[PDB]
Amino acid sequence: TQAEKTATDLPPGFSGKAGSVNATPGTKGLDGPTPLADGSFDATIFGPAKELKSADDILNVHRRNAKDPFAVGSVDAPLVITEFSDFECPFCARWSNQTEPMLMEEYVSKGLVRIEWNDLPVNGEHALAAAKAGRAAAAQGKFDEFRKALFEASRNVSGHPNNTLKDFERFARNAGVKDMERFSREAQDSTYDEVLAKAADYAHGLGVSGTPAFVVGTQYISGAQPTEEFIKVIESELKKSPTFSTPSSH
Repeated sequence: TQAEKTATDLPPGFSGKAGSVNATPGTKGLDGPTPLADGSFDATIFGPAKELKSADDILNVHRRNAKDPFAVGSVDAPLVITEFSDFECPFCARWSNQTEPMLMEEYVSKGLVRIEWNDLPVNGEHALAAAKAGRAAAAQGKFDEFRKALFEASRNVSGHPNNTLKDFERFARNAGVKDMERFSREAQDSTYDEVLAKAADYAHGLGVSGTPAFVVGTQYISGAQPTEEFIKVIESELKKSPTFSTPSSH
């Protein structure tokens, strides 16, 4: 027949990008995290939106907190990816270097997906120090840039980079962190000790057993799986839940 047909539903295995093409992008929180009173950002943010008591509560892991400097993408994006990660972990590096850029260009920059970082140090003293440096960067609104710079420096490393203070200071400089006195102080002192302990306890309480780990909407993914697998799950979740509406009672 001499017509172009409107797309109709297909089995999910062959649905391609039907999910994202029919989803409604978020329009709020496009200018990054909301600042604190003094202009800096709340780098003590961690944890879920609300306690999880059963599998029914899986969406509670997604904060959708507009003040969150550990998040990228619209606060009302129809899909959130919650990530648990370690800055010394080569699988975390691989996901950051090889999967996340595609997700950023295809989904996050289009308002469809929000990605929220959660600390889960599994690799000991260098991982803890890196997480502290990450929070120091987030306090100055440069977490994503710090994350990207650190992991790019690990793009050819199959083991742990064993980054130390001068490495973190370099990543911070490259990320455009403006107050290096504050960064170097907070990256080393007790400022974030408590929140990092609590963040680890939270992740362990979920039973997250290794890094990276993801909650993609309602779906759990363990490890740096192929990029194509992340895309399939993203599309499936967007097909299922194309829109998000912030509750009026919040």
